[PDB]
Amino acid sequence: DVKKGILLQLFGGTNKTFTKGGRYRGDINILLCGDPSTSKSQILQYVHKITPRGVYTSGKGSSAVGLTAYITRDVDTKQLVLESGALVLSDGGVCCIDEFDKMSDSTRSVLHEVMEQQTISIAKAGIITTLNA
Amino acid sequence: LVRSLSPGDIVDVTGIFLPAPETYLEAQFVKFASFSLTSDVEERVMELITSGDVYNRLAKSIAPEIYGNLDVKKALLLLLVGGVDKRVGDGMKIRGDINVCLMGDPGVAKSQLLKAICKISPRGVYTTGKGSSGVGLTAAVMKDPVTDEMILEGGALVLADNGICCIDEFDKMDESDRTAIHEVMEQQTISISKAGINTTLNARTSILAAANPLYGRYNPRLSPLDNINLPAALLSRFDILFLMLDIPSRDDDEKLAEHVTYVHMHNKQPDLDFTPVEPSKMREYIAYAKTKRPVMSEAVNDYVVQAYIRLRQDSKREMDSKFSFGQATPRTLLGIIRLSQALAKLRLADMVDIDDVEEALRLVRVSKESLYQETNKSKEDESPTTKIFTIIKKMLQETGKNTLSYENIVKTVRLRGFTMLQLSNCIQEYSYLNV
Amino acid sequence: KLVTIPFLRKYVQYAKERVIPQLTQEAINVIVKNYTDLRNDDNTKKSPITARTLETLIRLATAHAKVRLSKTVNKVDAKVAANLLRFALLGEDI
Repeated sequence: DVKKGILLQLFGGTNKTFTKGGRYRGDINILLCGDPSTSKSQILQYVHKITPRGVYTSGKGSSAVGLTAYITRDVDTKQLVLESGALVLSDGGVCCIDEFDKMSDSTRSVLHEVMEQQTISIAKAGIITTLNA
Repeated sequence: LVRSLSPGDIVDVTGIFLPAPETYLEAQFVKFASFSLTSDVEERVMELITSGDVYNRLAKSIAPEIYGNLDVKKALLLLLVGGVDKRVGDGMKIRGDINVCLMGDPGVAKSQLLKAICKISPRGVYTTGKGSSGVGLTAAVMKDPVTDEMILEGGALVLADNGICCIDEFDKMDESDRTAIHEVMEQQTISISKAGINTTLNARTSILAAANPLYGRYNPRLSPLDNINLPAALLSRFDILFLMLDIPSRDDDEKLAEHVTYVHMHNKQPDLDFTPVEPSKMREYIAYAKTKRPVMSEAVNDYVVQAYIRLRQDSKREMDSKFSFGQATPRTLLGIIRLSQALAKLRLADMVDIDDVEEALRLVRVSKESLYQETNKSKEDESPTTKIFTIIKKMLQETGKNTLSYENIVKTVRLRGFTMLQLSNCIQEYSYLNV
Repeated sequence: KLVTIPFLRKYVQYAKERVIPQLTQEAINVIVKNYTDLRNDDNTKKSPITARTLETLIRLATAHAKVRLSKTVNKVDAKVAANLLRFALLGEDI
């Protein structure tokens, strides 16, 4: 019953785009629960190797900055650049996150907009831009 | 020769020293798998095999300044060798390393055992808990003062690849330091996502931590999970969980005081029944056994499954008791396989026998029986009337009648080995009480 | 009669480079008997007596013999180390 749901996540429903209507998220958000040591971490390592744009992150290892877009700088021009995160580089694949219950409160609030409108709106340092994810 | 130097290798770069009007080196010619099979080294390995009892000799040669703890030193010998890394063709890499954790009161020479295994292993890095945070344990993203490029400096879990990682004070660690530990004990990788560097570094190390109780000494009135400030998720990944309790005893303290005074006097170990093995020759025997990959036998597969059922049944009945340990997780089943495969490498055998499975299961029962006392009583040699009563229970199971005419039970007693005179006295005794 | 400051520095360097004390059979039985009695006393529960106390008594006995320029550890050097350890663990002058 668990493998039957992950198989549909790789395929997923179509994206019926509308011109005068809102965008509906067609992805399948699956959450695994139960006791650990039950081949839970092995599933996240197999979907990443199949998806060409899949990533693998942890709970405490990535806060609300590593998943969004960290404001990095170029080592050639010394300018404020915008680098993509774990949720932006996976434009079209499945994101595998380990230890979902060990995340901070500032990181769980950002995923509320990604699982609804599939958009990440960041308004920091006077830069209010909406990133698609 | 370009595109052939990997960061983290130990090679002999041969070139010329030419200055630059800065001094550079023009490259001209460029681990356990780098040691060649020299005829002189192979002769020293065969000298220890023909001597007999190689498993008990190397188990007592480690830590010559620590007396006692024979079962604790046996697990440290398999940590230097380890199991096999069976790579499945589908894409699964089974971890062959062993996860051993030492616990108990801080007085069983915990700091000496961690430093003894570090000098023996060629790629061992010793570290603490509070002194090494999340930056020193994983990888530090520093800036290059020349090319101005963000490199990845190796810390404790990176420089100790294919070795043994010694971690001291596992209970005094922070919450941000256990992030990379959960990934090494599962996938042997380190997920780094800092300074725009989203790369994964391999970490095939052997974590050997040493936890300490929160209240200093151990409390038998409290649960083992509440006495140690460690969650149940970390105990499931560890294969062996020792517990060296400092029990005051007049016999153990007398033998320990004599061993300490002998070391601080002659600067050597007391004379036993065998010669101590030098650390220069011990590294040749471990590296030679790592090349041999033993295969599990088919007759020993039935004993592993039957042992997991008896181990899971005993842990389920002790869930409401005072010594409530961890649940029978599937990770504990794979730990016995890795311990049995590592025991076959020391005997230079390509097949796992039944003796390797019983020896691996004994180390797990010892670490689990450290809380119980040494008071074991067993008696089962009463009158032979109880053995005859078992034959009567077989007739009642198929039928269930308490008649006086018994003509079929007499034929079963004769086939066993008992006489007919003692059988008549047992039937009359049970017939008086109507059984 | 107190010794001067520069004369006390010369006694430390000369004793730590020419006198090597050794544990005799008489000093071993005193340290072993004193170590077992400290771990069995109920009043020594304020400080955890581990394996370091066994090595501390041997280091204090060897350092006390270097003051008298003696190559052997007698029973007098073992009584000073036993009384110094009891004052630091219990805190009472016995």
